[PDB]
Amino acid sequence: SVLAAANPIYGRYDDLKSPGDNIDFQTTILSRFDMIFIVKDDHNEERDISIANHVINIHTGNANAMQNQQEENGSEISIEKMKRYITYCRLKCAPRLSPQAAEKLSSNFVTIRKQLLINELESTERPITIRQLEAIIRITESLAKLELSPIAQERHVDEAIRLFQASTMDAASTSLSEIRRFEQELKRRLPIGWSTSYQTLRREFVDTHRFSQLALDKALYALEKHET
Amino acid sequence: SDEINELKEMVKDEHIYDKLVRSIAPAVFGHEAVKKGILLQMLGGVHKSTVEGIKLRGDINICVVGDPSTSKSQFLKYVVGFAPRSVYTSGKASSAAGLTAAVVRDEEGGDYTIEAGALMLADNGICCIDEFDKMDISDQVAIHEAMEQQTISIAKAGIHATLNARTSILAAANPVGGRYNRKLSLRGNLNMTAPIMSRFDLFFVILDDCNEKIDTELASHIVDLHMKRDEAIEPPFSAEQLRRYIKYARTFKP
Repeated sequence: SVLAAANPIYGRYDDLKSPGDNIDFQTTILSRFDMIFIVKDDHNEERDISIANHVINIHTGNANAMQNQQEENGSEISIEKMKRYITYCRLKCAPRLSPQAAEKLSSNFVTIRKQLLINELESTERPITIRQLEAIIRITESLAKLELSPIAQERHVDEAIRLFQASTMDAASTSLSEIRRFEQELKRRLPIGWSTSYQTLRREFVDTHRFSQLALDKALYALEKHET
Repeated sequence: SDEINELKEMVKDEHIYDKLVRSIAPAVFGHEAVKKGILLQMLGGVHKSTVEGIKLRGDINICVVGDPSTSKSQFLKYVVGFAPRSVYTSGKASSAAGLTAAVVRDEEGGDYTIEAGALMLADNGICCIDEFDKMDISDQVAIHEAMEQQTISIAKAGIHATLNARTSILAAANPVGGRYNRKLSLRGNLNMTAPIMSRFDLFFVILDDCNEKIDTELASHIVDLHMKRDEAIEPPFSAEQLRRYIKYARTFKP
């Protein structure tokens, strides 16, 4: 089961951009993947002081990594044991969902389909596959296999719906046009476009301190699409 | 003994600089820039000291650029003709080494015998390459390694090695479109990578502009050529003496 961490391009503007459209020219990747989490190195003085102070503690006098150990005495799992546990649950029991949970998820997915269609009436640029539903399922069975129970429950799933909902929120989230101003070249530069193409854009944008591959294509694809 | 008198006669005069400059490349007509550009490679700096430490340069470099038919090549041929310890290649076909050593293996009987070759076999001298713009990426990097680290490091499937080449490199490089592009930055025109670019000082670009003194001189000179008389136009010093003169001028530690 693949766990992948991609690196997004150009930073925050890619959020300003359509949420998909990131990976190569194709979102299909993101379609195959069940749980997509857009994250960031967000900084909050509260949290930033938390992490910082924690590091100051880490260097010396050194003795913070003990909190885990008293978590071990009191509550928390040694992670040397967690592994054995995972093996255990993994081989022993194979979970199965309950009917009311099923119909509950039917309601879930039809509300998703209908509502988000209505959202896409405006051609809002972003998605929904039955594969996503199947994902939600696999989460329910996974967590059911946490409890170790041979049977699923409703609240159990009630967690999963919302969790995946956070994932949808991740599915949901102007341009200077400077580079996109390929018009100047296309015009008064080249009516035949020839002797230029991707090559021209380079020499013209090669020593102009300026153009990235995705940048060049984006502005190109942009203008291609834009109809300019 | 008999010649040293001539050498003295050369150093005495106040014009022999100008004589040098005008007498360099008879075949070529004018330009006056690349004359100095060519000679000042033959006579190099101290290329020594300053320790502790890393050593200064020393030597010199030039890359002639211009619209073809400008006879930029005549200079080249004149240098490979005139000065000893001078290699001439037309690379694009370098092809690779070429400008470096093979190294030759086997011999037989232990091998590690080293090919000359191209660039390095001309050492403490002037290597002349046509068309930097044709040799693409592979070798240009090697040349950079020659004009940066000053040493040529060679390890192939066998005995590791380091072979010194201390050289001046005279190149002739054609513009992107073989033309100016006056309005374009030279930086953008020559089309060779930045690090090798910044090591060549300086370029001495040749361009054609309307002129009347030089024009008159051309018409005069050409009609002269076709005219058996007078072809009596000549320079000052010949081609043989200018060598012993230079070699004398090399023994100085300015």
